[PDB]
Amino acid sequence: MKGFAMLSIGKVGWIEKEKPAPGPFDAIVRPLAVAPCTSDIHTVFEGAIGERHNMILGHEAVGEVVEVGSEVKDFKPGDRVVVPAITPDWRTSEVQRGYHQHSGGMLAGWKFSNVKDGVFGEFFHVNDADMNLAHLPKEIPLEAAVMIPDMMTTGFHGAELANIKLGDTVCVIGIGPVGLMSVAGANHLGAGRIFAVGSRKHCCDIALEYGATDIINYKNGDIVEQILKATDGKGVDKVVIAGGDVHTFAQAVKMIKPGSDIGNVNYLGEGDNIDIPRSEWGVGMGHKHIHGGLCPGGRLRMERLIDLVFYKRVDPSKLVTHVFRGFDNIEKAFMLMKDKPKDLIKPVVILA
Amino acid sequence: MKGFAMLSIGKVGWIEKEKPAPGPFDAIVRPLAVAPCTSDIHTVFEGAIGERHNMILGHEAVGEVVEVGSEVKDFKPGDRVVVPAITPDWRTSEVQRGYHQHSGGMLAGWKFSNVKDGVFGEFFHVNDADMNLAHLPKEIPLEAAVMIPDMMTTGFHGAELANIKLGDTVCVIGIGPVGLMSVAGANHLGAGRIFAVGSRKHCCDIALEYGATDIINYKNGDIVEQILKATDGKGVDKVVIAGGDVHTFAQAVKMIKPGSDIGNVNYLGEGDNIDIPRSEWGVGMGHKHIHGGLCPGGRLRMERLIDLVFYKRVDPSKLVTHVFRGFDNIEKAFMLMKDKPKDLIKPVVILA
Amino acid sequence: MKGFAMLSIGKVGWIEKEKPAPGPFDAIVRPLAVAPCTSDIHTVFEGAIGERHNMILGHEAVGEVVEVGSEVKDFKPGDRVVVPAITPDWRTSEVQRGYHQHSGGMLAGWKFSNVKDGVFGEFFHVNDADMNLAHLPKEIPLEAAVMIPDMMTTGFHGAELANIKLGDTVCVIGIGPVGLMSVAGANHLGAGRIFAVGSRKHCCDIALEYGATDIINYKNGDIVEQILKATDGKGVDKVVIAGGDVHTFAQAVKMIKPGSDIGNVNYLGEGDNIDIPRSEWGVGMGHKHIHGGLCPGGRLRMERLIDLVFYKRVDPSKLVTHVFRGFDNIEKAFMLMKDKPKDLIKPVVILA
Amino acid sequence: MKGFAMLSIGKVGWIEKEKPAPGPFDAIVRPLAVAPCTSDIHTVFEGAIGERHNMILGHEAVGEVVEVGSEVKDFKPGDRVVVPAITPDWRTSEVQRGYHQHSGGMLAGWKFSNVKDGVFGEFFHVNDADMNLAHLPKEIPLEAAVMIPDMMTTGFHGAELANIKLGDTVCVIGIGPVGLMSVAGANHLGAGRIFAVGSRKHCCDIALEYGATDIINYKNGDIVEQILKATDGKGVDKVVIAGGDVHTFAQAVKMIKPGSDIGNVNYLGEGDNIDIPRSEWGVGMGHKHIHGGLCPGGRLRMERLIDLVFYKRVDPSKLVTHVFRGFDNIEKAFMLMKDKPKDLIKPVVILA
Ligand SMILES: C[As](C)(=O)[O-]
Ligand SMILES: C[As](C)(=O)[O-]
Ligand SMILES: C[As](C)(=O)[O-]
Ligand SMILES: C[As](C)(=O)[O-]
Ligand code: NA
Ligand code: NA
Ligand SMILES: [Zn+2]
Ligand SMILES: [Zn+2]
Ligand SMILES: [Zn+2]
Ligand SMILES: [Zn+2]
Repeated sequence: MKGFAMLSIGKVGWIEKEKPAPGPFDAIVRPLAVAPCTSDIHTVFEGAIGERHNMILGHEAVGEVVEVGSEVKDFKPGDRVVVPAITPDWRTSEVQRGYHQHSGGMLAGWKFSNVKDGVFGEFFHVNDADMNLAHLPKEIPLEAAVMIPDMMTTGFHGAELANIKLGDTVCVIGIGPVGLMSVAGANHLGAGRIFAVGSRKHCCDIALEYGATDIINYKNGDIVEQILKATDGKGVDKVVIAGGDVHTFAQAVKMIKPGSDIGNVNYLGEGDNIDIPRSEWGVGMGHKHIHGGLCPGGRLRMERLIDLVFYKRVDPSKLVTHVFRGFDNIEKAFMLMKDKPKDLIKPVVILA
Repeated sequence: MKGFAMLSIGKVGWIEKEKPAPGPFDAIVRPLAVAPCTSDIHTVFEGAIGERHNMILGHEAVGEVVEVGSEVKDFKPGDRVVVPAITPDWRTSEVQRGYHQHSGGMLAGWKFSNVKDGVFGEFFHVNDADMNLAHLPKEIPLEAAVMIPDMMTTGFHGAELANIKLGDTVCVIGIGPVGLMSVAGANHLGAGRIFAVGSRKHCCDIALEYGATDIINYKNGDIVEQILKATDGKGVDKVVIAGGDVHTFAQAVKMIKPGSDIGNVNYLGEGDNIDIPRSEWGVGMGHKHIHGGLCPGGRLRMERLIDLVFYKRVDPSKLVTHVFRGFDNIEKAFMLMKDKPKDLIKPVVILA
Repeated sequence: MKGFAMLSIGKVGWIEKEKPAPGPFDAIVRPLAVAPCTSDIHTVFEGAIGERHNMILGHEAVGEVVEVGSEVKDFKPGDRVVVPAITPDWRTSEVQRGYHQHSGGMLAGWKFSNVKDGVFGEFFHVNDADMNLAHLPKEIPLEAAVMIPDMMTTGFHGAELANIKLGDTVCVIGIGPVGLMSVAGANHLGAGRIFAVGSRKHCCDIALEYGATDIINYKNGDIVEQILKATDGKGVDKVVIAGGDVHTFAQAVKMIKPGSDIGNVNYLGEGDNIDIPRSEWGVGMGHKHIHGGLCPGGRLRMERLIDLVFYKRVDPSKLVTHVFRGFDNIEKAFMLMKDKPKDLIKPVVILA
Repeated sequence: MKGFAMLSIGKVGWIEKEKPAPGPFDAIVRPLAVAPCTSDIHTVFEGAIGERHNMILGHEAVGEVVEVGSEVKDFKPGDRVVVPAITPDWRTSEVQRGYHQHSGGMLAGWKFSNVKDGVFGEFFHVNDADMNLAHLPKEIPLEAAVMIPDMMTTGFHGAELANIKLGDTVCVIGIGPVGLMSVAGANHLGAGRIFAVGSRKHCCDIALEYGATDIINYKNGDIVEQILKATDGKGVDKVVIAGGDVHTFAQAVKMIKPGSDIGNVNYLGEGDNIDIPRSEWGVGMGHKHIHGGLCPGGRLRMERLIDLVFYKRVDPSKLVTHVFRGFDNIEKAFMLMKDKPKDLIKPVVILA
């Protein structure tokens, strides 16, 4: 079968691979709709998580089950499924400790396009179908559904990690697709005022649509100073980091009140260190809690997010700015994430 | 000054009292708008919290500050304010332990119409103005603003106590004004499917507007059996109790999954005991956690909720079904909570 | 093979059963040391969890692995293991939402002597060996080790559920072996003053050894009134219920401060309802949170508690008051839990 | 009156100051025993929190109340009291948000020797006596009692911030007096194995007495690799940072499991930034939560810790390695903290 792969750091292309076969608890799935992710640009071009060889890329798919192992009970060939980007091994110590994302090691719940061939292939393999797939309701269109595996779970996790309480004033730094979902997530965890820091007009407009109340752009001066002025010197209660770089944490610390939470979901692609400023972190003692976490996955997380879409709590379709057709256009869509035009949030390729 | 009071158990009427004077940290406030509460019906007619003598009723007001003590810094005469129903003494052990609602004893943060003359007077006294009052933005109409002191804080607290997580299926039992705010709260804390248990047409319609997906009317059969049928025997994830009686807890336990939370905010007016069914509670071991809590108050809670209204997260004006003009209509408005007509949710009295 | 079984409600005896065989992920284990539990008295004689027919009793064992399935990686024949009383199916929805105790339904993580033949047999079956067995260090004697599967995990869970904070004043109601572990648990979760409610001299003496500061014997007065007197009317911060009956919760509510937690681990064997007193529960609003939960199990919980014993944090050997040898004494040891002589805390039977 | 002061950065000496007078809610206290702190060395010699002019030093005292304001109810002249190092203004927004340590701004609950004349004077001022003093039981000697205001509360807070769960393997980095109390705190919060990182023999011996199981001395090699070797490559569950410098955080991240907590209580005296290593932090996504917080204070915290000492949970007397008498020895004791001889943990000066 054909797949679109990281050949090595800095190099992508189409390769031929054996079609995978399922173990007793697994499923083979063919993609119906897929999307590319900024994360794959960090992995391939920055070597952010080390060298790889002929690794099929992609970790955002809606699919059709085509084969199941003998012990799969809840899925059968023909079933349309939402495939989470995180598909843990559920029988590990990390799961017993409450961190399925790190099942088998740090980040190891994230298999596709990290430590396993991803979804940009004629077929792909899902470990533990019954634990790691969700049925797709017919009422949710493919374009919307493909935002669930990663964009929605990750953006919402940013809000979760930021420990948002009812009425909190929140700043989301970074309003690409993840950060837009963090704006939506903050709104769905009861935030009051929501600042969104971004620069591209279309992303700022969609941030308002998802519940941002204040757009903060760099043309009006230092963004920390703008947020301090806007809050009468008080700062914000909670910060979500959904973009930027290793230096964004310093900005979050400077804009946030003592006794607070910074929730990072950005994959940091370069730089040896994240710098936390000593004085503004209260010389070690300001209770400015710092969190940074990989998104939840598995069946239940998907079912929860599916319900949010089904019951019209969140409409992730606004993230999808470009749609193409056909296997060949996986390459086109991927290259769009690399050189992002000013109108891009997320591309989707429909295969069926 | 005139006030509308609990004369003793079973008896209300107009009385004359001395106008209060502030201590150094206090404010005297004149009401601009007030509302009556079901809780005062429990207190007066069921004697649910003991005997009282000539206690001015009411604990829901927006007002104008008319006098402040010498040590008040943040409020001045002329300021329009939202007055929380709960106005704690902030310098107590219970505050140091994190429970301002019980500062000075169980329920003792709730002063107005519990242990102190309430807001149905020409003036009323607010202890610790700087800690208890919040500024009212001019943009919020009086009718909406007077839903903030009690209805919003209490309904939202039901959702908070219910430990709602993203995508949870929630049942709110009781959709009077508090329950309607619990539906809104559940929506704002990331609930997916939301069942609302009620039978009055107008209340049920407003529940849908606040985010209820399913209305459960007891006239169509045992509400527990309806919810189990609707959830294919699985039950709901979390329950808010915002109405009913001491027997409602058993219903909550029977409809909820093991490993779950029941958040009560209903003031229970009668009955020796709340009965929790042994077998359905997992013979002591089902992790069906039971919570019951007085609403938060103080300045910060009010400011948080004012932000939710200001930034258009929640519109509590839908609760207001009757608007009366003039101080004398307090009596008429109160007597409507006693004999609840089917089109009533909450009355408001706007003062001259 | 021979096993000691519940024949039906009210009847026990030795029976012959099929020696179990393991699936690919399971182990067959022979007991090296076992103990009987009060819970099996509730199940057999009170019918507390329904009828059973020929169900081998017991759920507290250290064993020797004798056979493993083809997919078991971490355990081999000959390995000495601590077997948790709770051995969940790890691939369920309840596990994905953080409640392994209820995997597959309420209480369903507790298999042995609930929904599966227990450990009082020549052999028994452990589902998912790699997730549900822990290696026994040679330095821990068998008599101590057999307190880990249930007594330590349950008693400690009571303390966990009680949400103990450093310096809290705690009351543990009931000082059988579980309650003695709750006293120890409270001590290792930072309690200051610890009241222990009991009246049997040897249990009271052991309670002092595990950290109780005050013994509360009902013969000296109403236990709630004693605790109120001792705390100058303030009550206790947190309560663990580890014994008593359905009426013990009312005592906990009456002795505890508003804004608090009651952690129940007692298996309630009789009575329709647990009565919560309406007035002393703050008429629905006192923030007296009520918890009741089945003990954790699985491998990781066992390893954690093994560490507590190995590193000399807790010595559970003090619970063991009778040591017998051989299968012939399982029945004797079991009947001691039915008819509790005054010197008894927990018997252990060591097998050849 | 005389006091021992920071004259300016790098300079200390005795100065004359006006004897303070109390407001209505305050007390004037004369010290009976005091201790110096490493924090004052950072403040004076490193200029860690900026310039000061004639600020009396010291924030650890047991005292005799000599004067109270007219509104003080619970304290009177003659009363012996434990004075917390943190004495918040309790009537602030930060208190309503649950962070009394930051009442009136970051670190502003810590007044003595930060933003207020400290305890190394003939008298000192305590704001809000009823909220910020605790009675000293006669059964606790002065030397032990003077460990409660800062060493116990801080060290225990490190363990609290580290989110320790029963049986967790913990590493405490730094075993000066605060770190020794973190060891004791970890022990009290249910830790299993406890590593203590330190090299001064007497501190290491005392660490074992407080519950450390393993001493890790940097002279034997990279402490991270020592910990990885000891944990079979698994890392520790939780880390407390109670010493070191800005670079210690990187060590904590490298030794800890994904899905974990680092609780810092070290006052960081120099260095612009705390560097968090990107790769070992899971490229932003490892769930290695970072906390850094000022100790709790006020009356309730002191009463909690007094109970821990009174009921013989923790004996802080082992921290006191040097006792002197008289004001003339405050300077000597202070200079011990700068030049740390090998036998020093904490000095105490008894004044009465
Ligand atoms: C699965 As990801 C690190 O791209 O959110
Ligand atoms: C202040 As109330 C008990 O009526 O929510
Ligand atoms: C496993 As049990 C309910 O006896 O603690
Ligand atoms: C009050 As301190 C910063 O020395 O622990
Ligand atoms: Na109060
Ligand atoms: Na302060
Ligand atoms: Zn991605
Ligand atoms: Zn009310
Ligand atoms: Zn048992
Ligand atoms: Zn200090």
